[PDB]
Amino acid sequence: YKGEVLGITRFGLSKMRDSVLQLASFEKTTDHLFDAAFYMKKDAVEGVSECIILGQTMSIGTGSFKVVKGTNISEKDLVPKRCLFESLSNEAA
Amino acid sequence: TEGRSRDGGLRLGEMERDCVIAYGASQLLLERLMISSDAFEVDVCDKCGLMGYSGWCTTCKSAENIIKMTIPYAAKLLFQELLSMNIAPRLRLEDIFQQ
Amino acid sequence: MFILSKIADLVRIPPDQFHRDTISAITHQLNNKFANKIIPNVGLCITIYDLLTVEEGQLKPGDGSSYINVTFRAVVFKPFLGEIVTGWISKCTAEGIKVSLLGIFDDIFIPQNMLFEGCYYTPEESAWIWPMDEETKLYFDVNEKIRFRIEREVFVDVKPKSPKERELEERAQLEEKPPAYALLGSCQTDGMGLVSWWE
Amino acid sequence: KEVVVSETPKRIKGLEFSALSAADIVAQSEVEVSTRDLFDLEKDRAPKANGALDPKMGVSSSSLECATCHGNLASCHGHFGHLKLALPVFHIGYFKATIQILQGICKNCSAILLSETDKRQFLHELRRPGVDNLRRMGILKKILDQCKKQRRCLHCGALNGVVKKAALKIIHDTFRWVGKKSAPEKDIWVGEWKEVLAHNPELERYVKRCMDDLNPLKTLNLFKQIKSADCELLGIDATVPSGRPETYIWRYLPAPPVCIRPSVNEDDLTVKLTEIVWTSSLIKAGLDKGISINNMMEHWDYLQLTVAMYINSDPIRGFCQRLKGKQGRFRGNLSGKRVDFSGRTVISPDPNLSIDEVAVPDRVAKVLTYPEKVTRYNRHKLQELIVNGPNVHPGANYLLKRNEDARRNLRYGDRMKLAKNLQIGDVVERHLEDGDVVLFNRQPSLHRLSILSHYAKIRPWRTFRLNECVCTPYNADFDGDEMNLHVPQTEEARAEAINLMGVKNNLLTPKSGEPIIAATQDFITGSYLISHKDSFYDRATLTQLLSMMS
Amino acid sequence: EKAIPKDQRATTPYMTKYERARILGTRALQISMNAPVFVDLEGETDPLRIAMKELAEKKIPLVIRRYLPDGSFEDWSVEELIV
Amino acid sequence: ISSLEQRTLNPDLFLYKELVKAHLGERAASVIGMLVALGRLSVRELVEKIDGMDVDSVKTTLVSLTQLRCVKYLQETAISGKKTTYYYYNEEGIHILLYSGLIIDEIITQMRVNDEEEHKQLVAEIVQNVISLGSLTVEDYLSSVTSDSMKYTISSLFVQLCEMGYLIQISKLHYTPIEDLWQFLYEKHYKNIPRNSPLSDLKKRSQAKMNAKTDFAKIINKPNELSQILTVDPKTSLRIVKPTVSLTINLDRFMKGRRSKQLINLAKTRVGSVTAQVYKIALRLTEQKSPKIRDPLTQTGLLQDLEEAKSFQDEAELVEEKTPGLTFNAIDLARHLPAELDLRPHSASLINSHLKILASSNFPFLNETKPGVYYVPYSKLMPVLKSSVYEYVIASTLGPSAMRLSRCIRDNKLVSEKIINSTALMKEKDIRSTLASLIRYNSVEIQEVPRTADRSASRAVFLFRCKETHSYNFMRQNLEWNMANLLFKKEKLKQENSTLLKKANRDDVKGRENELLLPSELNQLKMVNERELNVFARLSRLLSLWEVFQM
Amino acid sequence: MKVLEERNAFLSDYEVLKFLTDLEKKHLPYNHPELQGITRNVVNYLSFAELMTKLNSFKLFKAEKLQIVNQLPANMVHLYSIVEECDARFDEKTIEEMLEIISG
Ligand SMILES: [Zn+2]
Ligand SMILES: [Zn+2]
Ligand SMILES: [Zn+2]
Repeated sequence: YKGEVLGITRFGLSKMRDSVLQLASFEKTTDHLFDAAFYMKKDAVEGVSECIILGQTMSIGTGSFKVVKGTNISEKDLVPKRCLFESLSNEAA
Repeated sequence: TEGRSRDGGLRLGEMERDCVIAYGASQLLLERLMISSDAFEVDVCDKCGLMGYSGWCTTCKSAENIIKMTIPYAAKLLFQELLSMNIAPRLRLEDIFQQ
Repeated sequence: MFILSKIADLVRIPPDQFHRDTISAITHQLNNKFANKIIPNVGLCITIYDLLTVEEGQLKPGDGSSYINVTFRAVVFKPFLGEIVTGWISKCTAEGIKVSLLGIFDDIFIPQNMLFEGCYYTPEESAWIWPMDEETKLYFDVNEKIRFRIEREVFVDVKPKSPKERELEERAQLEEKPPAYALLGSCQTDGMGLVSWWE
Repeated sequence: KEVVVSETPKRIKGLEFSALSAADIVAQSEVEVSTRDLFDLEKDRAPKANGALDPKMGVSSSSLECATCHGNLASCHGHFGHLKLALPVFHIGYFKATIQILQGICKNCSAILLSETDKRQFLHELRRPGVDNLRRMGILKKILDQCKKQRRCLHCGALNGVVKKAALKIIHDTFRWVGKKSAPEKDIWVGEWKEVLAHNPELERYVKRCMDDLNPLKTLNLFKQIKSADCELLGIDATVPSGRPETYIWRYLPAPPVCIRPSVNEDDLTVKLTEIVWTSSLIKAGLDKGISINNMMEHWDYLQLTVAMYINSDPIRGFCQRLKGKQGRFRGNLSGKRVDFSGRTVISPDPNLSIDEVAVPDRVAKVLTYPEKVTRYNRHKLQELIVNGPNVHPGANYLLKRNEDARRNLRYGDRMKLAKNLQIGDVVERHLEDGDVVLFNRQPSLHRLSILSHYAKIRPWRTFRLNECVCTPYNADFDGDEMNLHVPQTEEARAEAINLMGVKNNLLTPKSGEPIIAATQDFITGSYLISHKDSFYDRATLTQLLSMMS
Repeated sequence: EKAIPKDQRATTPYMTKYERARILGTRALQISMNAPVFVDLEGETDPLRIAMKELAEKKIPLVIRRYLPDGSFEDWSVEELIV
Repeated sequence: ISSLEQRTLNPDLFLYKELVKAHLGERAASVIGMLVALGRLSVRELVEKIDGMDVDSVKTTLVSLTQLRCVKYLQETAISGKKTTYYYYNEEGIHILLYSGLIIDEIITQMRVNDEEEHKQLVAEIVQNVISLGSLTVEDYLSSVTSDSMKYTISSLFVQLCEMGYLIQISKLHYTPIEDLWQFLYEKHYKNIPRNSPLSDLKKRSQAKMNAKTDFAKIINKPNELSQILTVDPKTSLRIVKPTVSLTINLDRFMKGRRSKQLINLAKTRVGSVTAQVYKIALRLTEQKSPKIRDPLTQTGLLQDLEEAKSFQDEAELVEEKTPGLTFNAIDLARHLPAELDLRPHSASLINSHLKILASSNFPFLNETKPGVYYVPYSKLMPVLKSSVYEYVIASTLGPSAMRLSRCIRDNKLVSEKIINSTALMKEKDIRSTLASLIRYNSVEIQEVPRTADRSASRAVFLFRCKETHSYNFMRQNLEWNMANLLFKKEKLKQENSTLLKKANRDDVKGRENELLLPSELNQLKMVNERELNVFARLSRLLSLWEVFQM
Repeated sequence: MKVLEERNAFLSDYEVLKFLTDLEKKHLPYNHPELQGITRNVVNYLSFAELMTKLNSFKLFKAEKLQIVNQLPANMVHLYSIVEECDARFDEKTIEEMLEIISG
């Protein structure tokens, strides 16, 4: 899907994965994160490898959606209150 | 800890993590890896992205925009080993809730 | 004096409080957050007046307590510029006077340039004395109905010190803090000061 | 009176990576490490202040406390310090990238060695919306090999050869691209050797090897003049005040917290920090007492050697050695880690319990708990588990009150007292019961079905007893191997495990949608021997045979 | 800005099995934090098995915000979905 | 308490963000901060970098920075046809904010030779708002004045001052970058060729080049050509200014006069005391026709090869002695030599006596072609002017012994420490200390020998070069950072005493005999505005040291 | 937390006292250590449809108009204290004409 045959080796994942900590658990050496600091890359926390590194929920499976508790207002008592000084001050000015 | 002749600890490592991702079970993976292995209430700073002590940031002397988060302690141990190698992992945060 | 303020906020309803009506469940949390508490840079909130707009309650994967974005209006004690306000005198200090307001907001100060024309402090009895006339010496006594005009509100942005400095002062305290919000009252014009001068 | 305090639950949306300044290292510091004396030996070998292991940097024991946060080993987060190096040195991780910007600047006035017409062409190629990582690293190579092509500057008339390595030296030969032309640089070159070679011609044997060296005291000063309108053309983006290229030379060095390097016996990193300090002291005292240039360089190559061993050390562990291997951080502390509320036991067969159940030994069920938070609906149930206590199995080990933030241990005290005072929000840790969701894997975990979820069943032996139709996804037999039981601890993690990882839902492999939990070796034989053509049963045998299965 | 009106909800009316596990895990989490239940529980105490009762009688007061990859979101009530 | 955050700033970014945050507001500094830190920028690019001002509030500043000459834009298009203006920065629009107290007190001291009058208050007032408004015509300034006795006076001195320099009209060449003005002018002389011309490509390159070289020098001298003075006697006053032009100030005549202020200061320490005054009037006459402090043809590129720098040194040494203004004799000095010289009456023979002594010194003050015809060299003295002041800033600060090594290393030029203590006369640990406190700055490099295969420092002797430009560019910006630090502490002091200064402007507009205040703060105000004037004292003292290395 | 606008509208103190009397009836257990104390200390501290017309007909400004109906002037100099330029911006004869509005 990047236009060429990449392969699942170290150069192919670098074309696929623009992130640092996902490729960091791949590698066996350490200078992949020094040029992350040099060229000052800024990756997101979207992939499920760095979701569990940083300890926040991945967005596949049960994290794929969001659950919402619906409120039972139905615009009933969300009419605003009186504030009849503005009825006074309308006659003032 | 490690070993059997300690109290114990059974390693859940790198291959069963793969298994529960494939089930999509995301809160088990959050619980079995972080909540019940090494959970750590940490104080990040919002303008710097570094971790402060006691609700107080050090690189900007203010307790003002300090956020309190739970994190794996190995990720805390990672960041303070990166700051010693002179790279700076600055956490960029945001709110969870739409407005 | 009393105004309303459209404030947007994110409330937390614990799930044991789901049995309540969801209007009263929100306002209970808002009164936990705003009653008897200085809103930064607009003054002292008292209660929560109504509700304007609620969203649908959103949930974390952490807990089950629903988090509602709510916009409301609250009554808030923000007196405008140049307002004649009453009170009851708490103590006459050497540099000015502090006057209570029946426990609502007791951080009032009237400096030398806001007194009458020639008020001097008496350290022998802790009282301000104003030489009015041929019958000169009037009496600024304690705990009576006062009448004074405010001039300027102050917003002392209080700032928590470092935890190494917050504990050393706490350690020696066992053997004053700046008020975050206060008012500059005045008794320039006649009619001000005591109400017994003009009742 | 008091201020409205507010807090929003937040979430990490990105990591940003940069080096630190010399002002970012000091801004996070708590002490300036200045002595090599770890301990003053007269006060019972206590950690000496302003050296390493200074209690403003954290604590290694649980007896002593920190001096910044005044927390012990359990609650101190650890605090940095810093370490001012006289005569800066090259960073070993940025040493490859220190090269790549010396291959891009003038080395006389330190302007960039590019024309303007391709410069703004290049910046269009980098500021365009179609930029990726290796795309930009491809452009940054494309504008670096082009930069090594140009032989003079556009700002001064200096000519520039190539610059490369030599260990930790960086060497520019001004020549090797002059050929026979380019007189006045060579003329002052061959002119200045005649001040020396006409005095002592011993050095004439080494003239071809003497090139313009780049030590970190002038490589640093050369970096301070790059005039950061073109640092983004070196892949820096100097809008951030730590963008600047001279932040990649070790002027200041952060001393890591004592949480990062404890003392069980000094640590490998603690003994490296003092050595760095000692060398710096030799250098700073040597620059004022008067030392030769031949041993100033001997110490300053040694100080650079130590910091090079401090980060990589390639037999002590550096910082990179703590992050590498399958015992380091990335696979060994972040992807895989020993967990709590788990046990490991030999497995064993049991046809009588259902395919979705597992038989847990009642000696393991006494130690593996569940944090059952009390409600209206289990208030009477959890009171019976309090009064049974930790030593009989329908029981409980701990009690955590609504506010007391420390677990009452039910082994002590009056358990009848705590059972009447059981509130409506406080957590008991009750023993593993019948029907609790557990996890269960064999390890080696080859496929998705290798970890499944069951309901606990509490039985009197010392072994795990799954059903035999379930031993096909674990690819196990009853020959002495063991399995791992994990008890989940939260209601969301207990419900995802039983519904997604349950046995009844995982009766088919996802590989082809074929049955994987089905009749095992000896349940196919007894089944064939019944439905064999010549088995004939009467009412006495049939209804007994139907009662076996029911 | 972003919303989908419930007469043009494009996605499936069937409850995804990943949705069924978070709904039962959320609702059991609320019930363990003393929330009121809506089903006649026959003397059982466990917060999961109460939550499984409420999904059977469709008495579970949550909705599911199905996010679409552009930014939109559909809202589906749990008593509307098909299990 | 020690300013370490400012030790890590780019000292030209830290300067240029401070010369506009104090003078203009804190919004002009944010724009020109990105222009220094990111090079060339559009408008739609600035609204993505700043993040805190929208597309029109930045356009409030862009039409105001170009008023004060602080932005040198260019309105060019791509091949698709969208005209996108890439605004730049320029330094000389910022240097007029930097030299702004020196410019006024230069034109005061230069206009004391024409009229003994209060013009030193009056011509200072007209130059005070040619800088604060940047670009202006004459009649709008003539609109504010009413009395024709003074309106004719200020119009007389406008054309009188512009006669001898210091002011030219504005143009697009003032607001276009010189390297991009050159290459478009270079491409005028490339596509004018006949199509499929048989000329070789290197000669095709050189055909475009030398045609443009005199063409580039033509465009620069087009505002230097006095066509703005052409308003000749419509009723009286045989030359006045042109009204319809927008008249600005140039810096290349000011810096040229500022260079001449440095050269008389060098002469007062080497060659007499009374004959240096003769040297002062000598350079003051041959002043406006002098070449610039910096050829703008250098910064157009043109140094990819070795020969064009030699081509630049052809015309550089040409103009210092083959210019019809810049060739003078001892006859011409007495025409502008004033009274009270007292060289024991004045006569041109004794002038040539003290014009001879400005040739025999080791510094090339005044060499000669003909024995009466003297001239001052510029390509030969300016690369030894900066070498002399650099030796005494080391001598003042790092001790006088550090001056000794910095010259002993300079002539021996590959010296070693065995040769130092032969050609120096100090104790060897004192040599090895004051050399050690001198490698910390780029005053010397260290040339290693690799006696073994690798470049090991165990058994190796080190040699000591003395590079010019590495030692100067460091001293150029060590001053430039200190110049910007000093204004940072100026503005920080005025901003923390804001409620004093607000009270010092409002309550006591006139009543400052009692301040309408207490004496416990006017003394505190006295030690603010003393330090507020003492900081600009140290600024002008530092700025003379800084501008040496700019040439 | 965000305050959208600092002053939506003013409040005459009869509206605030009518609000907090309804709050005391609605909240009569619901014990707040902060709310229930301060809503008690503000109502004793603070201790209409016919007066809201005649003040508006006087063409006095709405900024200082609210303090007339908040606290009632017991003296002419207090009525002088509310309105600035009481003698210059308008005449004298209507000032005591506002005094029976205070008693009424
Ligand atoms: Zn911070
Ligand atoms: Zn600590
Ligand atoms: Zn150059």
